Amino acid sequence: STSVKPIFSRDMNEAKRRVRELYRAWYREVPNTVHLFQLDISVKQGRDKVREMFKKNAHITDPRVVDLLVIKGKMELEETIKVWKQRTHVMRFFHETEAPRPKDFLSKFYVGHDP
Amino acid sequence: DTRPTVRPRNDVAHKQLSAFGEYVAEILPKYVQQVQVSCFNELEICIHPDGVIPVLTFLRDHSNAQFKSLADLTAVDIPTRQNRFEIVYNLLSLRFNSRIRVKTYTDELTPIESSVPVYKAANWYEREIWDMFGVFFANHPDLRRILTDYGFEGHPFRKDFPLSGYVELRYDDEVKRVVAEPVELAQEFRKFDLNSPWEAFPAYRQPPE
Amino acid sequence: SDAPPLTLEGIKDRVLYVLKLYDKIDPEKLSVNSHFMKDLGLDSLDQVEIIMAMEDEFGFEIPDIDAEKLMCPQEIVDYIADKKDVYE
Amino acid sequence: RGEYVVAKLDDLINWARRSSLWPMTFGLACCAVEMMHMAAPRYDMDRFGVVFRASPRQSDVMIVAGTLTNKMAPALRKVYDQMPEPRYVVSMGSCANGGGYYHYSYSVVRGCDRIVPVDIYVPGCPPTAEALLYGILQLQKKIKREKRLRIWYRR
Amino acid sequence: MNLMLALLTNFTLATLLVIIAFWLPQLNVYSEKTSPYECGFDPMGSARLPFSMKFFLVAITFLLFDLEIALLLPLPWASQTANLNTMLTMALFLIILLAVSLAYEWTQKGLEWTE
Ligand SMILES: COC1=C(OC)C(=O)C(C/C=C(\C)CC/C=C(/C)CC/C=C(/C)CC/C=C(/C)CC/C=C(/C)CC/C=C(/C)CC/C=C(/C)CC/C=C(/C)CC/C=C(\C)CCC=C(C)C)=C(C)C1=O
Ligand SMILES: CCCCCCCCCCCC(=O)OC[C@H](COP(=O)(O)OCC[N+](C)(C)C)OC(=O)CCCCCCCCCCC
Ligand code: SF4
Repeated sequence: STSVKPIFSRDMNEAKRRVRELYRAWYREVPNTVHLFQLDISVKQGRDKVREMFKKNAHITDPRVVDLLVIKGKMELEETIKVWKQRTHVMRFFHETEAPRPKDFLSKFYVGHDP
Repeated sequence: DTRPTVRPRNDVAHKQLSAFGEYVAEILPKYVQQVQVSCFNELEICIHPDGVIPVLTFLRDHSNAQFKSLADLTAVDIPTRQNRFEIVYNLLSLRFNSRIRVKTYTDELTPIESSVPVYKAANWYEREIWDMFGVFFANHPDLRRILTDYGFEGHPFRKDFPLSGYVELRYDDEVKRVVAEPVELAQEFRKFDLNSPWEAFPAYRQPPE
Repeated sequence: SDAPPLTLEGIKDRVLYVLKLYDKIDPEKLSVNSHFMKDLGLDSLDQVEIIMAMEDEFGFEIPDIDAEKLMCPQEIVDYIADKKDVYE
Repeated sequence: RGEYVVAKLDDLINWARRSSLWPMTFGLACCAVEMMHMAAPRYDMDRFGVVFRASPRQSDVMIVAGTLTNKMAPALRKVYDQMPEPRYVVSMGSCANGGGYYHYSYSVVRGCDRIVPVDIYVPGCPPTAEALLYGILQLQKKIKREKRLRIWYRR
Repeated sequence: MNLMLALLTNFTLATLLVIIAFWLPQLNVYSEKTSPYECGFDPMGSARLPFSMKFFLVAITFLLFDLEIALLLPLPWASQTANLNTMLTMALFLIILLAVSLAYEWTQKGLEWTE
């Protein structure tokens, strides 16, 4: 009970090192991604998007969940560096065609029934 | 076995497989948890996840096993189990013209050792299991999605993944590219409740709760 | 040969120069001893970006075990000087 | 008269385009097998002037013969875009029409018409080689009724 | 005069056909239409990258043998001389040495493409 087999990191301190290593790889890659794919975004927008993705999981405290997130993040990086992804796949992080949905109670009330 | 519509039994093979099942459980007691033979003569060895490399190596190399072919490797998702995933190895022996099934278990976070060292065929079967179920295989030469689209989020073959998914693609003329948007169906898939409220097979009746 | 060598005054100037190009740091709030987290208000990932800028400026690789301790501009100067043998 | 001349020129270019249709060598799934049988000796699509060519830059028609998945959809749009105009698309089979047997799959595009414009829809699973050939001859009649020059003449 | 006029007509007809090709048709040019072709997915790198030549040694040898045709083509005129004994000797000597060159490269694995 509570004794589990690890993936890569035996504790959060070790896991956070892999998070920082992954962040440095993504940070150095955005200039190349915005160049090869000929994206109409800036290097600042891309690096802001990377930061947005990392802060989205800043509340994790289980090292194994962090290990999978780094594993999944490295697969994403490998797909982008080798240009397995297309321009359509790299722009799906920006949701350019999705109309902004309401956030406040009143706006959600007027348009439909969803919470 | 004179009944035209009923499948005849082969009790010679049933004894042979039962005998060999004990043989494996005697040689690998550290890993073997349960052995069984079905009414259609298929032997199953249920092992601890730690025994993936020892058990398969014995079954491939032992002179009385010689299971040189990995017929297939797949996972089954059973949400009600503490370990929801069930890794299934189907091996074939050309020397002895026999088949054996090796089964283990894991969950969302526990790795399972990669069997590429034992069977080169497991390279893509483990990529498919990871891609479609999210089961991580440790020490895999290169693990990544094999079937799903690039950037696809989630694991389709999990029982809690919806049939139509969460996103769908179209072409948008404003951005001049194919985009991904939340799924809306013109006709919703119609769920049919087909189960009959009367028990079909008394032989499999589980003890009352 | 003839190119001027590295001096602690030179390292300090370049380090403080990189930190001024960083957008999240107020130029008239940067002290050579100010803590990145406590004083400037930056977060973990901001510190990582700074270290990568230092690698670009000084052209050498700073591992994560070492970069995790450089929490102020002065500590960067010591680390760069220590690893570049600049005792001047 | 100028209307008479543009009418005859329109009949000439319309004739040339429907008599020299060059489908792109592009097949996705089982429906491409039935497209092979339309090139086989019994039906001999080549005798109508319909010749496959592999390069999208030398093709006049795209036949979307099979299932279109989300992974392949960007590729389809690219090869469609790289076709010099005029270019027509023929959708062959239930999968390419509206998803068919796999309408409710997480990985299938519910109709190729979400990705490209479609001129003729050929039903079936698969349409017989003779049913695809009906769609090709129905496409030719569609080209025969174009009024490109007449519409230009009175702009 | 005749040869030059024949060449001008052939390349004038070729040019006029190209001009008609670009000015007669209706054009609809946009970015995706003119992107390079790589079977549907974006090319992974530049087509101007180095392309290894595995038959480089045979290509150099072509330069040396292509100069034997210059030395061998005068043979029909050479056979008209009164010094047939000398002419036939040097004709066969020149061809034989051309053959010994082929034999040397063949035996030394020179005609085999590099792995
Ligand atoms: C079973 O598993 C699967 C596969 O596995 C096989 C698959 O593959 C696929 C994928 C499938 C596909 C991509 C489509 C497959 C469909 C087929 C039909 C392929 C099957 C086999 C064939 C043999 C079909 C056709 C191929 C050939 C090689 C037939 C040869 C005959 C021909 C007519 C081809 C071209 C030949 C000639 C001689 C030239 C004709 C070409 C022209 C362009 C016409 C003339 C050219 C001109 C330029 C015009 C002439 C005049 C000019 C230029 C002007 C001159 C005059 C002046 C006045 C100027 C799937 C899904 C699959 O499931
Ligand atoms: C090398 C130099 C090239 C010069 C340009 C050549 C291309 C353009 C010529 C158009 C002239 C014009 O005016 O034709 C047009 C006129 C009518 O004019 P409209 O209705 O007032 O047009 C005003 C503008 N609309 C139309 C948009 C409203 O239609 C005709 O009667 C004939 C038109 C068809 C062309 C006839 C030629 C047939 C050749 C057959 C070859 C096999
Ligand atoms: S429409 Fe039918 S034959 Fe065609 S690809 Fe789909 S399932 Fe196969």
